[PDB]
Amino acid sequence: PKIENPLLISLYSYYVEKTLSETKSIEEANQRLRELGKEIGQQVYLNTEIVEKTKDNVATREDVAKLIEIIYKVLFDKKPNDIDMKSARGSVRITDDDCVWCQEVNLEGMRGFGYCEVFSGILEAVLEFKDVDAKVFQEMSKATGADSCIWNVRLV
Amino acid sequence: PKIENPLLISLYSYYVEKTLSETKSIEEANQRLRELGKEIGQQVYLNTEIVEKTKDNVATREDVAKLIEIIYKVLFDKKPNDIDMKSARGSVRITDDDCVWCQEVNLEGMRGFGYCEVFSGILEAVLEFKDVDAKVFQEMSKATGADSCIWNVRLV
Ligand SMILES: [Zn+2]
Ligand SMILES: [Zn+2]
Repeated sequence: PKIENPLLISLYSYYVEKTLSETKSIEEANQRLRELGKEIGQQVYLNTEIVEKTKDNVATREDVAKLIEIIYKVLFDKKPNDIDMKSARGSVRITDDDCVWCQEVNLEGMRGFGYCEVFSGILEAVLEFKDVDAKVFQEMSKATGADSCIWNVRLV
Repeated sequence: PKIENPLLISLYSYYVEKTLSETKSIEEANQRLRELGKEIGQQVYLNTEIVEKTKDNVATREDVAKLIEIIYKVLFDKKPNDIDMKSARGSVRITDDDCVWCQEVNLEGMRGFGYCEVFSGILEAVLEFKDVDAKVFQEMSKATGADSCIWNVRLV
């Protein structure tokens, strides 16, 4: 049962349980984890190579895709398993088969809960630095029984 | 200024700032960080090699020192810069010149605040799993301008 980055996932699991206990609904929990991601995305953008490797003018869905690839290589030393520009019209969908956030997590009866919504917030924060108004949510999470984690980035 | 594990560092930084805003004294903030550490410590003991690589019967000061070395190897893939059972008789002092928690943090003021007290709690929790009663506190932190981070493990 090998775990990568045990400190990070233990701290995140703590935040997830705290969030679930301090909110009234699954949707409120999703939004609170997104807010957490937006708050830590500020430091993650400025304190890492992301602010140096990304360009100032992010205009198109293809530019957003490139920006996502830069985030992934800087934070996780890999590419996303898929970036899908066509299935959700007006969106960019990102797939990760080995998400760091939910390793070995198994929640039942919580299919509406985006366990890894912190990453939705981190992407919204980075796009906001580029003055790209975006809405990001998690479509699927291995934590709730899916085969991969998938986030949906809508430029809106 | 390159940072190791930027997601962990930023998430922890969020926790510290929220803790400082919610507590009524620096020592209360210190205690909240140690309590977070104890919770993290439970997860890192159950979900890493620490439990499989450490002795079951920890009886001497020398045994506690070797346990600390194993924690450091598993969590950080390094040894502490110093483990001191000399300067503080009855306690064990751990020195880390490149602490993960406070990379690039430079607080102003905050005398008495241990930015990295989360690791005091992790240590206290692991020792507790080994039936070793300890109180752990941070002597100094690079976040408040020291050149090193030092934690003091007091036995009994
Ligand atoms: Zn995930
Ligand atoms: Zn430190």
